[PDB]
Amino acid sequence: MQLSWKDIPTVAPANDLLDIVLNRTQRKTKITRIRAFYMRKVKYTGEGFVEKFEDILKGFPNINDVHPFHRDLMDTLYEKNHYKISLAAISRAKSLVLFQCKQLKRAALGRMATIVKKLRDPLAYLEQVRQHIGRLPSIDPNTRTLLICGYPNVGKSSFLRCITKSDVDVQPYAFTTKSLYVGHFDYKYLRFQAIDTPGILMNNIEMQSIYAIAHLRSCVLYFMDLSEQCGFTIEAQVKLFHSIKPLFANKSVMVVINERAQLLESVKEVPGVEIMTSSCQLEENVMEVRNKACEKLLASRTPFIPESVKNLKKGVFNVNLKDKYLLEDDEWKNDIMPEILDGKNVYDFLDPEIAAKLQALEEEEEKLENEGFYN
Amino acid sequence: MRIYQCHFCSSPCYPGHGIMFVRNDAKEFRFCRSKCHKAFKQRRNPRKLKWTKAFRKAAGKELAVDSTLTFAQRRNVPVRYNRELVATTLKAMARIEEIRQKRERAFYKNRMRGNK
Amino acid sequence: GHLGFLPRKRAASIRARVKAFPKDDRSKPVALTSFLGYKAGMTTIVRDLDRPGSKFHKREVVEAVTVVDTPPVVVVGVVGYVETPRGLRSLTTVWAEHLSDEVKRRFYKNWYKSKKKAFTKYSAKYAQDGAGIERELARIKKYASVVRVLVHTQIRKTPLAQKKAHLAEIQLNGGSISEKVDWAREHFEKTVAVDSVFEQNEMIDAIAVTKGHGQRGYHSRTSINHKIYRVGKGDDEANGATSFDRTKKTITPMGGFVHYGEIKNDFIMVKGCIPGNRKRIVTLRKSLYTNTSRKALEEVSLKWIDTASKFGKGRFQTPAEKHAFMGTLKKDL
Amino acid sequence: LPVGAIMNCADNSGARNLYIIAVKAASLGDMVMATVKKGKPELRKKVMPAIVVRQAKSWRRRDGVFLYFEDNAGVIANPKGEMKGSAITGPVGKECADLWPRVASNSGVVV
Amino acid sequence: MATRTQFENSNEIGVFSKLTNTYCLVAVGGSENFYSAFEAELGDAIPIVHTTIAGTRIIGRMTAGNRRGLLVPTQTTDQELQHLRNSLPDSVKIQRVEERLSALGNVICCNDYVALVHPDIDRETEELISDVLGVEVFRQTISGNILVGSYCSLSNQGGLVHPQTSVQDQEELSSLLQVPLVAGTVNRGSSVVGAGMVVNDYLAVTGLDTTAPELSVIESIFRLQ
RNA sequence: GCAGUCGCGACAUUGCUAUACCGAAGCAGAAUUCGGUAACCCUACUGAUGAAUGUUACCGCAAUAGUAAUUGAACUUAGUACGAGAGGAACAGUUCAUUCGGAUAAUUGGUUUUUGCGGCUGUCUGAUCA
Ligand SMILES: [Zn+2]
Repeated sequence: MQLSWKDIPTVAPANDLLDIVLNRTQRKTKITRIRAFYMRKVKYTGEGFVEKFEDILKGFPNINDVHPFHRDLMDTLYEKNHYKISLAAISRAKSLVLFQCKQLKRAALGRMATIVKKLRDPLAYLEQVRQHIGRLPSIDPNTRTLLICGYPNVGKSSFLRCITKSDVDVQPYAFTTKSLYVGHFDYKYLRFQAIDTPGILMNNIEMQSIYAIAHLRSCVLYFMDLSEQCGFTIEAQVKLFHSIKPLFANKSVMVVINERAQLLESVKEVPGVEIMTSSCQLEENVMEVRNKACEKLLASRTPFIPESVKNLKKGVFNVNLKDKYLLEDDEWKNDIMPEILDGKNVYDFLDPEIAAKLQALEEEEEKLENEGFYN
Repeated sequence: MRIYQCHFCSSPCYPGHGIMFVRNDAKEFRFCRSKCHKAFKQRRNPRKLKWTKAFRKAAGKELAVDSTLTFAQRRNVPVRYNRELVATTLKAMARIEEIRQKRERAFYKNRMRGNK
Repeated sequence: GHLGFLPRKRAASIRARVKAFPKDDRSKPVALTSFLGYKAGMTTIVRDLDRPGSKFHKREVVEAVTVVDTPPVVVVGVVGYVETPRGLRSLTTVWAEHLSDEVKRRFYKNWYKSKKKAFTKYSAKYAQDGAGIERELARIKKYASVVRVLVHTQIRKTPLAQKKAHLAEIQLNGGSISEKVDWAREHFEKTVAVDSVFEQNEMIDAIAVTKGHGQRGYHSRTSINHKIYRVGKGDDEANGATSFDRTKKTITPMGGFVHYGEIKNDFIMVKGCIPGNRKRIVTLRKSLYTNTSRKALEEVSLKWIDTASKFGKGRFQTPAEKHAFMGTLKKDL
Repeated sequence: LPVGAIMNCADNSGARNLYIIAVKAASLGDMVMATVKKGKPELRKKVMPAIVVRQAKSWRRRDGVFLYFEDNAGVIANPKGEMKGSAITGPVGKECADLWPRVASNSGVVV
Repeated sequence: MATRTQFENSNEIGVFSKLTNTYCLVAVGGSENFYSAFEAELGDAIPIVHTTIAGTRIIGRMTAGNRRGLLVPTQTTDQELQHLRNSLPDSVKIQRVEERLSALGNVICCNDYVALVHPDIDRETEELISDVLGVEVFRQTISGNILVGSYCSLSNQGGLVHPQTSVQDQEELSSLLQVPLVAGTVNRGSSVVGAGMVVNDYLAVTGLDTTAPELSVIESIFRLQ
């Protein structure tokens, strides 16, 4: 399924849904006649609830079936057990459904209303989760994914904003983003998607990025700083990198860096990592790193032309082709051609230099009389 | 606009009259009237039918080939729209038509051997 | 059917009458609001389609048109209508005094026995120094500013057996009703031709009485948004000619129209099939509202007009074609 | 063609006859949904869209001519006009040719 | 060099237009962008005749001619022939052809020196094409394809053919034509390259839906740069 | 429904048992949802005659009664705003298609008592046209 959901049915509060159903059933209207009318009224009520519950179930994706990464992300954003309990409650609500006839109809209507009201908490949770799940990032694991990771935003968000047009916050405060930010682009006629990490130092924000990196095939770029930026110490950054190495080294790792030289170069112990020194504001090394990252994923009777062409540099109203079609002179450009004469097409008896043909008449006219046809 | 010669009769037919038949062979089976169309469908071959120019010319009832008819060629190329050509065609077409009309009676008289 | 066209009672008269007139402006010059004619059959036309943005733009199209004989229409009087809290009232009517035998026959139901004394004493008021007509005209000038002119057709010119003329009221769109009445004074007893009012490609509406089918049919009906294709006149040589075919032939087909005479006089060719059968009198109003649609604003260039015989199935277009194709015949030799 | 009728086909695909199940009456260039019985499993027993290329009934083209074709034939294609057949036998009407460029492109003879 | 255009939100450039080294032909339409693109790409270089053939919008599939001559189909009316003669200069010959299979645009694919013709073509028509256009007669069916005029597009610098063309057939045809040939899709997988695009010695026109790999392949084969 | 929490005990409370036009919803676009304007019988039916307006006729007005047009498709504006991408508006003017209504037979056509033509047949004339 496409990783962008907007058809998920909206979840209204329990009271609002009950009122809507009651109004709809009220609008869509002897002993046997009374009983039949009351039974029809009772029947028409639960159909709406069943249809709405089925639509909600269909719209809401299954957490444990779509993908392991999607399951992990859904669990991190919202309690997975709570979501499953809400789905189970929705299923249970869907599956549960003169004077005596009126009392029975009231009993059925009130039972449905009470079920809906008790469903308010699961409905409230469903609405809240729907209001955030729909516009979730359109991550495609099967595509060519490049991940940007590291400590909080040092300015590396600018690199992603430049490689892909997807605008991303680049404010340098403690934690820029709180979710995955993805941006598509093209390289060598091949589609690529760059995903940014809000920051790795647990917290759900960092856990989401860690799970995405672990469960999604990608080529990863870890960011560090040699200058005063990023706040955190180079030693702390190196320790975090080493601690994360066991489950992250195999992800096509590159290093971008915005006794100091020895400490920074000591990170070269990892075999497959290539380190590049650049900055968030320069252009030369930024473009070099962009090209290197783009290449890393893949690494892991002669013709006749008129001379005038080379010199060239660049329905409410009808348009006339006069002055567009060519003739010997502009004065007689009008199409006064009759094209029909005495029931015979002009072209059927129109030829050039027909004056010579006209000469034959001088003898053909005499042939009318002197040939013996009539006289 | 174009006036088409009837396949069954060779007479002129104007747009908006009759019905044309388009066979799988993609040929213009145009006819002046439903009578001619149905005759063609029934295969009342015009060359064997008395009342068609196709039979008349072949059998000599009317002039078969003449200068007045040879000039009616289906030209493969157009002309550059010269007024002198239009004037000459206007001058010549009426005289050619009159000559052909007279030669029709001439051929009738020639065929009339025995009573002429 | 639609309730608007009910009840299904027979039309009051064969000569349908216009029930509404175009809005008038007090600044534009004098101009007639409507004309009349007789439907002299129908024909087929082929013309180019220069309409832009059309699926068949710049291509050729074929359609059916109705021909209406519209001989010169001669004025006989003018009437003033005063507005009141009870509608319009005919305040005064003044006639040209030159009433023809046709209008006399129209007024007399059994003319063949009538003494033909109509309009004899009234002629005295005009056949002298008068000034009564001048007084009436001044009365009209001071009074109501809406004026209608009575006219009748030259039925004798039209090839019809009725022989009786018909009276019709036409409004004038000229401002300063003093000018309207002054123009009527100079045009009294005069005949107006077709080309005076209408123009080519103009959008109009028509009113007539439909053919009866046995009650079935025989009701007054109006068809709106009809485009005028041609306005031919008897003095105009080759009324049936066009720019392309330019054949020197009249719109009258081989053998003339079926159930109608061979029209050789003024006529109008318009889009569509105006209601009414052959020999039926129809009226043409000039677009009570000035529609600015591209359909109305577009012009038409006639390519060719069908002239083959209508009775039966046309074999040729003009008499010259049949004998030319035949060559010779026992009927000739 | 009347609704629900059985007609022939003119495409060079693995289908020879069509049986209308829905219409989107019928005429030249009209699109219908139909199944195939005379043919091969590639198209037989499955519903597919078809476009009529011949009418067999007289009609007045806007160009000013009354014409009619010989036999009623169609061509199988998707709703967007992606005709499977690389070629079409027999003539194809101008109305359908202008409406479906692919049909005109793959048509051996037009009008 | 390669320009992307559309007609009525369609990529059937080869159906709605035709191009040659000395002139271009386009169909009737209300969209001014279609004419503007051709004017910008060619402008004063060559005339752009805005006209129909036989009153159809498939002028692209109806026309069949080169810079040397134009062999219009049978359906071309006398008025259309006269208009084409007026629009085109006397340097380009124009002639009508009487054919039972007169869909010339699809039947015949030709360039300034060679004319690929569907074997269904008649000997008289092939000889007329060779004489008027001064091109060789190439009775060929590219990898079994029937409509060469629709499934191929030949320029003097290179040729484009449908993707299913066999390597051996491509090599043989390229050797015969003395110019390179490449098999590739157009308009995002459209196999009818002739109907989907047109090309000449210096200009290539494709649909707005052409993918980047298809555009790159087209540019590489035609070597416009 | 029963029970309970709050001298009779008001709302809360817990246990089981079609389209079009508006404001909004986290309305990026499209699409979607919510609340409103709400879509052999009486009277008969209809066509039509009709004692009397000083006579007939023409031109007319209108009190009153009926009323209608509806749905869909393409261009422009658009592959533009919008949008990580997939996808994708609308207004302004044009060009078309279906249902319904009012009219026509210029062409075509289902259909003939041109009660028209020529051949044939039934039958039958001085035998043979018929
Ligand atoms: Zn005939």
